[PDB]
Amino acid sequence: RRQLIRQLLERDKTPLAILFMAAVVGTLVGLAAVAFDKGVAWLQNQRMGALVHTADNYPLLLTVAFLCSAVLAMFGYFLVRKYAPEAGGSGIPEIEGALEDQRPVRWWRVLPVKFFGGLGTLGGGMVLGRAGPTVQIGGNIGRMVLDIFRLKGDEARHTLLATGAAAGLAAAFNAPLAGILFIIEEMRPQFRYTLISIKAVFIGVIMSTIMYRIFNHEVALIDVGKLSDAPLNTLWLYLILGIIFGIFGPIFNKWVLGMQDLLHRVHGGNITKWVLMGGAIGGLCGLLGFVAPATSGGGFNLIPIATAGNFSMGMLVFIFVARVITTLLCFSSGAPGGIFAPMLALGTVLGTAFGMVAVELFPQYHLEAGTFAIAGMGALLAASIRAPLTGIILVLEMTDNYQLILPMIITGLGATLLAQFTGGKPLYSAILARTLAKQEA
Amino acid sequence: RRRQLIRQLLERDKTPLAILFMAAVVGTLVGLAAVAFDKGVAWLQNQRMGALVHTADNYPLLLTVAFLCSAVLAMFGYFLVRKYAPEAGGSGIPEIEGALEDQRPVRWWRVLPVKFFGGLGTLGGGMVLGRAGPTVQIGGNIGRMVLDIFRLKGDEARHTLLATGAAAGLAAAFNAPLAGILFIIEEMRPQFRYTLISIKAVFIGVIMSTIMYRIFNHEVALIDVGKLSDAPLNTLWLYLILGIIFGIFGPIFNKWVLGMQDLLHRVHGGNITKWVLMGGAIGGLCGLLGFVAPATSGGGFNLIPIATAGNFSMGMLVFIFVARVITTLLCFSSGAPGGIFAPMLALGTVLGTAFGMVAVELFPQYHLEAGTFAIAGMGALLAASIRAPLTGIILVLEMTDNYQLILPMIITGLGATLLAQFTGGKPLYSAILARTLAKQEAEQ
Repeated sequence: RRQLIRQLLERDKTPLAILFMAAVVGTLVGLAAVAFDKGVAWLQNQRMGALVHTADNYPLLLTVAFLCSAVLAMFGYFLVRKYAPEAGGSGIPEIEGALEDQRPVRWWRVLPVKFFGGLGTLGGGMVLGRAGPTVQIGGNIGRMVLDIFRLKGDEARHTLLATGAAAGLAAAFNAPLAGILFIIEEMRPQFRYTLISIKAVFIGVIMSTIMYRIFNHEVALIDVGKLSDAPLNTLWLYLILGIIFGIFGPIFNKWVLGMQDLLHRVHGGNITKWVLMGGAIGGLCGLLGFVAPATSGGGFNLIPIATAGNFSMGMLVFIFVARVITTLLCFSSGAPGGIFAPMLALGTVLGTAFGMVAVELFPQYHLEAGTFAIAGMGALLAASIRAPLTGIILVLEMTDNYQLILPMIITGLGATLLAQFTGGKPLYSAILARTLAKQEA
Repeated sequence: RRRQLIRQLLERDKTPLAILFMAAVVGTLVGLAAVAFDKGVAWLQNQRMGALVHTADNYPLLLTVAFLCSAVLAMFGYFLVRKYAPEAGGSGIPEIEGALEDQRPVRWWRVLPVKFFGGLGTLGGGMVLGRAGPTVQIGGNIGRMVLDIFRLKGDEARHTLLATGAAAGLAAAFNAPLAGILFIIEEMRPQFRYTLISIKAVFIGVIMSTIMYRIFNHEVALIDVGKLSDAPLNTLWLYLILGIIFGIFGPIFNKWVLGMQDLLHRVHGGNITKWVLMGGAIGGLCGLLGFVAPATSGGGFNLIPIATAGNFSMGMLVFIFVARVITTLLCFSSGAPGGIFAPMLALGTVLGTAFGMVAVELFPQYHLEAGTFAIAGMGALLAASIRAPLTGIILVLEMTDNYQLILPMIITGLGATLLAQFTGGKPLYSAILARTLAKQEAEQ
């Protein structure tokens, strides 16, 4: 007891050196994030101009569309397989491992690998997000200054590694709160105590977000507008949607896991078969990005369009199925790039679908399908990743429809609850487990 | 420990179904309890206002029933605590924070009626105290109650249901679900070791509690500030400065609330009669001040939209601040059942607006709106004194709904916490639990 009375009076006294270093980590992760974003944009831009250069010969234009992405994909898979294999896929499981001191942070390798590697896969127009990449990059950034300035202690190692990962998500979504929440709900060691200074994570998230604001102000990633409210007697519809995501989550979770295996056979581990396959998948996305751009790319483009209800039911069913396919294909191939953001697009689409059915069945509720999209936007994040609080706060930060907080929380729970009751597991912890097991086998 | 991890990771987030169900029950009860408490405080505040109309001619007689009506209700509040549940005085958050460390008991059979009816007098009498603390402690005891009744066993169920109760309590007191859940994971839970508090279950309780509050209190917001203006990047440095100002004031305010507890303890020495009488004096003063200068008494929620809108003068802002600091310390450091959480929102809003006003005149090139500095500083005392910025920031965001000010709010909040640390300040809630834990061994 007297230990506590001594501990309480000493509470929240983070070492000033940690606080200062947190500020520099966040700043670097910020600029890094901004540069990554501007980079991906530029390559997506040139590819678009290349199709204009040949905007008459359809079979030819269908080729440079394929090749330009196929090449950039290959350059991505290659940079990973050759210099940093831990820089493939998401990057979040790896950093989550780092916090458990069960994986290494080879920043001298992963930073240029993840940055330029993702720069090719993303810039090529594959179904992957900036989320994971920037989170991993940020963690390595944090590890970098730790080494350079030679800060010692478990606290400094865990903290700077955390403020880096947090500041990374924040700069990739312009979502400060969501970044901080990710670390304390998901990223940090889930089964034991740790010395991660929250105050320091904050200092990093600010500076990172600030940097992002210096370069990307005036425009939002997702503008949905201010939608209608949700009557109390309409809330049960949100629980049902949550239950639908709740059973689909685990199923989607097996698919991403299983497809990693099936795609691993195609190359067996060989750097050449793999990279070549990467160009096949990546090249497919560049082609799909011209013949049906809704089935390829980040997916952020069709969120506002879905929410406004500008899609038909068929197009929604199409976009969903098509994106499930191209998401598994891209992420379970080992390419540098996350699944986080493309699940936002997947959730938004499924929600709008549910909302549309809801509108016709209940004209007495005066429904707007867009409200079920916003509820379901972070529902796949809740059912598959199993971090609902972060997903809910994230969507709130991006869509700014706070008057829908109750639907968003209820759908989010109905996902997480049924995800558990159907044997699903946190994807990020299921991957780190898969990786930690192949390590001791 | 690699192999335990692969085992643990695959077993992650599988909260026992019994705990998940009971979380829903706890939340619902905490909701109804909160709603009842709110409706009760309103009714008594209402009757007192009607009594002043009954004698709205004789000012000296008017100034008396204004005193007595609050003095009586205060005494009835101080009395219910001292006689039946001494741990139900003051905030209530330090005590529940103690419960999660298993260092304090949860005597729900006593505190529930004591805190409910006791605070119902102090708040309903119009003292400068909040629903926050009371509902949080009440909620925690509600949680412990169903734990005992249904005889759930295990550290996990104890800590969890005790936590979903405290969370659903803050949520129903502010109509702030996110802020309630965040409070548990940023502040409430044991800060120095591991614990088995299912977040998913805290959520289930927070939902149900907030839903219950929504059944009875829809259509109206506690704080309507409207959609203010945005904040340019070149204006951000002003928010860090405001944060630093709160940063040095927090710890100072922290000493005052602590020290005033001591100074007021001498006036009664521990005696139930001197204390209750002194409670009537303080409580009666608030009922009087509630008629002659209602801005210096009461919960304070009323003058937040007024301050933000810029409808006060700099003099009135200076008056309201000093006066409310005085009546806040007087009410909370007296041991009355009622928190300091909400009155610190009012104090923060006023100080922010004050800063905003000076900021507007000094910089017309920024095209400033003083209300943006109020919203920034609204959860800043919460950040500098309580040292839970993330909760305060999200809380204010939930109440004021001005998300386009998230950066100023975060930055001011940090400057508070950073300078609160660097000036030797301590978390108020932890500094009270320590004072209580120490006295519990001092008399041994």
